[PDB]
Amino acid sequence: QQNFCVVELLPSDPEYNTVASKFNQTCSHFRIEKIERIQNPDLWNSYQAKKKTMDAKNGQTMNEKQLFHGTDAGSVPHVNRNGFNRGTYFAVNANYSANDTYSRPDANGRKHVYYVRVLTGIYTHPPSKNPQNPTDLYDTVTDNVHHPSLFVAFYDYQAYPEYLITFRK
Ligand SMILES: CN1CCC(CNc2nc3sc4c(c3c(=O)[nH]2)CCCC4)CC1
Repeated sequence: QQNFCVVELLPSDPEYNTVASKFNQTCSHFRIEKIERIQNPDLWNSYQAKKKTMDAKNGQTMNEKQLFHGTDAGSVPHVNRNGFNRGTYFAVNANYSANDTYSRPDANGRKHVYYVRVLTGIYTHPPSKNPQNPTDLYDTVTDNVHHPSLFVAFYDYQAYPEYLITFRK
């Protein structure tokens, strides 16, 4: 259970182009080896379930964002099956996740950054909305509320690792 499939995208595919564009906004100086869509039905269903309840709760809020997460090659099979379970940091701009401390170059100089659907929801600088009602907390935290560059999720199934980007210098 929570099994997955890994589908490589053709650079001639609109879906590859979409992911690449966003990546190249801050990382056009890197070369992309490949992009793969991670298909994990049970992780996706858990994520959508949490999104349904979140959309019913946060009103006019656009709860979802697409953010980056750099990681070592060793971590790929874990993320693919488990998502980002047991907080976890995500970047607005790809170049931040492209730092060698997050996405280490493997033996061949290859670097790995996920492009993640994250349920950011309502967020602040896992704290509570009202200290009088400490059961209803904030969805994520960020570094800056008006000009965010990073978000941190805590609860499971709050982030779906849709695409994997393999690239090099
Ligand atoms: C063995 N480990 C290798 C490292 C990996 C860390 N993953 C990761 N951490 C961070 S902290 C941070 C960002 C970020 C990220 O993208 N990935 C981006 C925005 C700025 C702040 C965990 C497993």
